[PDB]
Amino acid sequence: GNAAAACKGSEQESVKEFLAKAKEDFLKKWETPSQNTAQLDQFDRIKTLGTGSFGRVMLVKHKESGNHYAMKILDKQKVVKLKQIEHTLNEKRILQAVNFPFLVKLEFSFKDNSNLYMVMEYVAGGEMFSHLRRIGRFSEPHARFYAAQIVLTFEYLHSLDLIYRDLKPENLLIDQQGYIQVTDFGFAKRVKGRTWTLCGTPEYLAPEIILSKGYNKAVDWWALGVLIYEMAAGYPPFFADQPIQIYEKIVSGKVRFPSHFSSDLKDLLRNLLQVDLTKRFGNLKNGVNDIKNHKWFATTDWIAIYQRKVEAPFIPKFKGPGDTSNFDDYEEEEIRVSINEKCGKEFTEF
Amino acid sequence: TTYADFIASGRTGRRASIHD
Ligand SMILES: Nc1ncnc2c1ncn2[C@@H]1O[C@H](COP(=O)(O)OP(=O)(O)NP(=O)(O)O)[C@@H](O)[C@H]1O
Ligand SMILES: *C(=O)CCCCCCCCCCCCC
Ligand SMILES: [Mg+2]
Ligand SMILES: [Mg+2]
Repeated sequence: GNAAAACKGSEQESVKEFLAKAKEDFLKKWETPSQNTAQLDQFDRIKTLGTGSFGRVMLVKHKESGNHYAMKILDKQKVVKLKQIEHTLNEKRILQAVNFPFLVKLEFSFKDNSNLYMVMEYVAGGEMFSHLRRIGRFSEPHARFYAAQIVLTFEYLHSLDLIYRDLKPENLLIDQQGYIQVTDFGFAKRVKGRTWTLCGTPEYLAPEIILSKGYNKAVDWWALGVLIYEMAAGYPPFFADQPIQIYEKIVSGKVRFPSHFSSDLKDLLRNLLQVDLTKRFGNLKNGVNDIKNHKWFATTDWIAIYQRKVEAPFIPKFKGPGDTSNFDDYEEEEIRVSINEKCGKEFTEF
Repeated sequence: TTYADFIASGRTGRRASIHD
């Protein structure tokens, strides 16, 4: 990072080496995944941090160490009913294999008769979503600090042939240093060609997903455009009461910007929210560098962000260990584990 | 205002992922 500051572009061979070694590390774990590294009775379940279609994420306390973690619980029967087996196997296989400063760490995983469990580091600062809705919008420098972390994270993930496919503020957690931790690998997939699954979150879907066209990692760059817009405006570029109305707006690709957006921000967004794939930033000959070298990012020290050396725009409140003040309350429900093994064959590799 | 239109809309809370 001194060389990148001293001579822009001079770091490119070193970044290439970093990524090559990162892929070696990833592939070892991808090829031989960790399995069965804890069990349910090792944790006290404290409070729900969020609910989803297949289960919930709970704050737990590891009994033996006293450490807090966030445990994602997935009901096997529902996963099977909704035809999400492969997605759930992808989620765990990928999350246990990655290693990057802005990706949540998976510490343990296991299954029992009823459920799958993924035990992650607890990121106590809450969802970006909560802070964004409360404050209204982020200033451009604040939005840019977060956006830079996502750019680097996608550079990392895409280099491993991974597509993320659910970027949104609800899946971005703020840590105790004010940096992002990406959670929710439910739609992450390792794919070298194109893929076809309609998945994501409506506001963030690229037109090529919507139109059942086949698509590639460029959908993550589109989603970055939506995220930057939403962070800086306070509302998404395509919103309505119902997904059908949102989809109509996305495929028009007409986007209107708040009058307070800078010229550089509007230009970056026109290039990310580009319906034409031959024109979308992140998907051109120079790849991620078209984004990293854009005028809006001129003040961004990419390597300093990676090293977490940049002062964060804010640090969330922290009352002590196990504090959930930065999260909404959810209805609690007793975890019941059946006496019969459910869906054993389907989840053998988990 | 566009902000007022968003705040009055039905999708200002946490948004669930979708799939078919
Ligand atoms: N490591 C973590 N630390 C703290 N909170 C977390 C963590 N992981 C997830 N959460 C919270 O739990 C919520 C649900 O987790 P997530 O993995 O997004 O579930 P999901 O069921 O896949 N949701 P979605 O697919 O977005 O509808 C998140 O939105 C956060 O509020
Ligand atoms: C500084 O200029 C010296 C050369 C730096 C090379 C190491 C940097 C690796 C981190 C890059 C960011 C991650 C890319 C996904
Ligand atoms: Mg989520
Ligand atoms: Mg999900």
